[PDB]
Amino acid sequence: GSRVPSVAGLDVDAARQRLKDAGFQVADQTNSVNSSAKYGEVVGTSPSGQTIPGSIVTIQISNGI
Repeated sequence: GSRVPSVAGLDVDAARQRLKDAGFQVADQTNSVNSSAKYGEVVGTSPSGQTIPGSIVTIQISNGI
């Protein structure tokens, strides 16, 4: 089922649990970017909305604190 859940604004730990719930996988390499948001919050990810399982999904957060 190609339909990745939206975790934007949530925590990484939560976004990781969602993927596993949909039968998705989590990548080990992560990217952090500076912004006016709270570090640890997922604001940028590889997949968008509906994504098909089989590729690499990287979770990126915005560090502002």
